[PDB]
Amino acid sequence: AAVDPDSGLEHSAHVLEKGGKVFSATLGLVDIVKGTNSYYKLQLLEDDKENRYWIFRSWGRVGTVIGSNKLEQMPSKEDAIEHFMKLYEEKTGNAWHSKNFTKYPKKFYPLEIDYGGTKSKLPKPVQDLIKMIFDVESMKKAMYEIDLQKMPLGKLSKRQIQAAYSILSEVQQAVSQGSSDSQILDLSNRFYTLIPHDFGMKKPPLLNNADSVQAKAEMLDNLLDIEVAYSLLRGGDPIDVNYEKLKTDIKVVDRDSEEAEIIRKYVKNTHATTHNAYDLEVIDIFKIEREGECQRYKPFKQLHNRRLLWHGSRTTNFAGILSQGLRIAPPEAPVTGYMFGKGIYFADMVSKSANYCHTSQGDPIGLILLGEVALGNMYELKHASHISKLPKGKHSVKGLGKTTPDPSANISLDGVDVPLGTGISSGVNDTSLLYNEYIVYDIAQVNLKYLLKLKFNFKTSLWLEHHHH
Amino acid sequence: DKLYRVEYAKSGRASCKKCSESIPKDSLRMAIMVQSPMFDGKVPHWYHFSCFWKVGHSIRHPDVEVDGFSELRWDDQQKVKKTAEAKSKKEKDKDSKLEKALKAQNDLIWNIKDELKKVCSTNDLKELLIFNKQQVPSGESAILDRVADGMVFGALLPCEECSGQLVFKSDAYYCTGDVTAWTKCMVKTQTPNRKEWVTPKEFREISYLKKLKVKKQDRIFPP
DNA sequence: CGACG
DNA sequence: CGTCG
Ligand SMILES: Nc1ncnc2c1ncn2[C@@H]1O[C@H](C(=O)N2CCN(CC(=O)Nc3cccc4c3CNC4=O)CC2)[C@@H](O)[C@H]1O
Ligand SMILES: [Zn+2]
Ligand SMILES: [Zn+2]
Repeated sequence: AAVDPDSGLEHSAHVLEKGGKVFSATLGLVDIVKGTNSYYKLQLLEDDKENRYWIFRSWGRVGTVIGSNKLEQMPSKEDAIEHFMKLYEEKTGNAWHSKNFTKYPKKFYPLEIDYGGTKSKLPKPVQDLIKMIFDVESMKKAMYEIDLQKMPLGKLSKRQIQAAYSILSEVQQAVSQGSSDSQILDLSNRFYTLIPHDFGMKKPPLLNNADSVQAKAEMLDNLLDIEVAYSLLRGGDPIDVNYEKLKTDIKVVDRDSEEAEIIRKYVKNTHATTHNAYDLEVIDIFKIEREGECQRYKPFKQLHNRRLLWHGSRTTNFAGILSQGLRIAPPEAPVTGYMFGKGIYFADMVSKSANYCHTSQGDPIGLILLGEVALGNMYELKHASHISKLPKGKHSVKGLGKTTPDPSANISLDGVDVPLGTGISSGVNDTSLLYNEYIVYDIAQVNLKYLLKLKFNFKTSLWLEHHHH
Repeated sequence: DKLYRVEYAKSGRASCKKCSESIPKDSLRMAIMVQSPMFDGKVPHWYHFSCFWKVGHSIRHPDVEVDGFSELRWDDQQKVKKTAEAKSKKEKDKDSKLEKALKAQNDLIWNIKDELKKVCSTNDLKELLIFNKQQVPSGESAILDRVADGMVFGALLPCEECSGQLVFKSDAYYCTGDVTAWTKCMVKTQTPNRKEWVTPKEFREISYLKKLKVKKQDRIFPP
C-alpha cells in the first residue's frame, strides 16, 4: 500500500505486510444529525534499509485541513504491532484480524481502500478496433487517478462500492413505501460512511431527494462496470489473444458495399443536431457474430416486427458486451434513471443512442452497436412505468417520443425493418420522451449484427473554421 | 447546538482564554463553543464570569442563547441574567407565581443535591441509580444531578423505541440510546414515563436524612 | 481526535 | 475514567 505523505517517510520507508495482513487502516465515522464526518488513518511503517519501525496516526475531518497527525518510532516491531492493534481496537471496537466485523455505536468503520511473434494477420481496421476496446492505459488512468472530491480518502474497492449500491437500492425501497425517517437516516449514515464525501464543513444531507440518489446510483454503476471491464482485461500476437477472448467473429464491411451505404444513410438521416453539439462520421463498419447467439436467437427469428436498432455504451464496456451479449441489470440494483424498468434498451435514432457513449472532445471516437431485436407485439407507453410483467400477448415495450424516423422510408434488410427515414413529428400528445425507446426483457430477443466506429466531430473552433470560408 | 455555555467548573484545571489563569473548581464559568483545528469537534473556550463580559459578547437572552442555564442555581441565574444587560397585570401576577414556583423547584433540587453530597459518596449515588434501573453517567456532577431528578420526580423508565436511557437537558428530556450501531435515538419529550423512586433500605438511616418530603411535584419547563 | 490529572 | 484543547 501507500505510505501517508503526511509522515514524511514515503521515500525512506514502506508500509508493513506481515503474513496475510497489511498495516494501513483508513476508517470513517459519520453522523448526519450532529454533522460529524471524520477520518482516521493508521499505518505501521518499516524503514527500507535498517530495522526501524514507526506508528503513524492521522485524524481529522474529511476533505478539510481540520485535523492533525502523530508519528512515534517504536523500540521494536513487536511493540509496534501491539500498539497498532490496540489503537485499531480502541477506535473501531473490533480486532485487527476478524472475519466478521460488527459496527459499534460511536466507533469508526474500516474502509476498504484499493491499492495498486508479431504475426497478427487480422485486417488493419479490426486491429485498430481491438486496440480501442482493450486499452489498458485509459482504464488504469480513469481507475487509479487521484481525485480528492469523489474519493477524499482514496480509491474504494469493488466490494465497498457494491455495498453502497445495495444501500442506495434499500433507500429507494424505503422512499417508495413512506418508510420511517429513522430507516432513511440509518441508511444515509451507512452510505456516507462507505462513500466518503468532501462536504467541507457542512452537514451531510439526507438521501431523500430521489433525483440526487439516482445520480449517485449512476455514478456507482459507472465505477462498478469500470471495475468489471478491468477485471476482464486481465485474463491470460496479443491482438489475436484478445480477439479470441471476445468469443465473436468480426468482419470489415466494404465501404462501397450496398449494405454499408444503407447503414450510412441510417446514421445520416437519424442524427438530430437539436440536442447533439456534434456531427457523426462513420469510420469503419463491422459485421459481428457472437458465440452461439444465433442459437439462442432462433426462437424469435420467425417472430414478427424484427427491427435493426441502435445501442450505445462507453467503449470500456464493449469488450464485455461482445463476450457475453447484451445483459440486463440484476434485480438488486437501484434505478439509475431509466423509465421502463430493467431490460435491454435500444433507440431508432442514432442521436439518442450515441449520447450514451459519453464521448468527449479529447476522444471523439465512440462505438455503437446495431442489433436485430425481435420486438413482436409492442407495449406502447407515453410515461414512465417500471414494468416487471409484460401484458399477455406482448413481447417488448416502446416508449413513444415527439420525434421519430419517417415510417414511409422503412427498408427491409434480411426481412428486418430498418427505420432509416428522416426525423419527423410523431403526432403523439402528452409524451415526456423526445426519442423513441425500444425495450426487451429477454437477453435472447436481441441478435447483434453490426458494430460501428464513429467520430464525433464537435462544433468547435476547428469545425467553425472548416465550415466558414 | 448552542453557541454559548455556562456551568460550575467541573475541575479547577481550565485556564481562562482571557486572563490565562486557572478557573477554580465549582466556580461559575462561561464558555464560547468554537471549532477545534485539531479534530472534528467543537470545544469550549472558557472564561471567568468576570472576564467573559469584557470580550464584548452581547447576549440578549441567556436562558435561550446559553446552554446549561436552567441547571444553574437561582441566584446565579439572576446574576447571569442581569449582567447580560450590563389584563396584562393579572397575567403578570400569574407570571410572578410561576417564577416563585420555578425558584422553589430550583433551590429544592440544589438542596437535595448538596445534602446527598454531604451524606452519600459517589458509589452510594451510583448504587441509588442502579437500584432504580437508571444508567450511571460519566461525571459525578451528572451522577448527582440524575439522582436528584429521580428522587424528585421518579425513576425514568427506558425509552420505548431504542430501549435506552432518557436524560434531562435544558429544554426537555432527550434519549441517549442507539436505535442502531450507526445512528442514535432522537426521541424528545417533556412527559417521560417513570415509576416511583425507591431508596434501598440500606440508606433508610440517610433517607430519614431526607425527611421524606417527596412532594407530588412535576418538572416545570420554560415556555 | 490526543493529552494529562 | 473524566476533564480539557
Ligand atoms: N457484458 C457486459 N459487459 C459490460 N457492460 C455490459 C454488458 N452487458 C451490458 N452492459 C452495459 O451495462 C449497462 C447497463 O446494464 N445498463 C445501463 C443503464 N440502463 C439504462 C439504459 O438502458 N440506457 C438507455 C436508455 C435509452 C436508450 C439507450 C440506452 C442505452 N442505449 C440506448 O440506445 C440500462 C442498464 C449498459 O451500458 C449496457 O450496455
Ligand atoms: Zn479570566
Ligand atoms: Zn430512544
